[PDB]
Amino acid sequence: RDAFDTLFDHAPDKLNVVKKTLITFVNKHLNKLNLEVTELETQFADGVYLVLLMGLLEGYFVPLHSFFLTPDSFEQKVLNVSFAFELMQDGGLEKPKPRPEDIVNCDLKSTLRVLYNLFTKYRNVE
Amino acid sequence: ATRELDELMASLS
Repeated sequence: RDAFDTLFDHAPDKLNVVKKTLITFVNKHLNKLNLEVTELETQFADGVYLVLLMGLLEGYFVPLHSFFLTPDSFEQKVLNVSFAFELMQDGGLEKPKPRPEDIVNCDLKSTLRVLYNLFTKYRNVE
Repeated sequence: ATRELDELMASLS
């Protein structure tokens, strides 16, 4: 039980503050590739934006053969998320708490945790 | 925006 469990159980009227702030953050970087997020609930589930964001935050071009740009199955989406998690750990982050499947399943708490830990680590990336 | 998220997360911890 972390602060995200406390947030959803005890202060759920503050979720909008978290959402907005993480949206601004992801868009600051994703906008460099002409990409945009309006909705954290759905738009990270296929793993594509999460992979590209790692390239953006650690400062490398992610080769397209290393993932699924247009995932057509649940398993291909899982593999994208697993690959972004791998790149997070390559950057020094500890193993994400959620399963890759939780992200594909649009679990919002899981999506918030992943994005917040990027937010905290990469706060200073211009 | 940014500070408010940090403050919130800290107070929930």
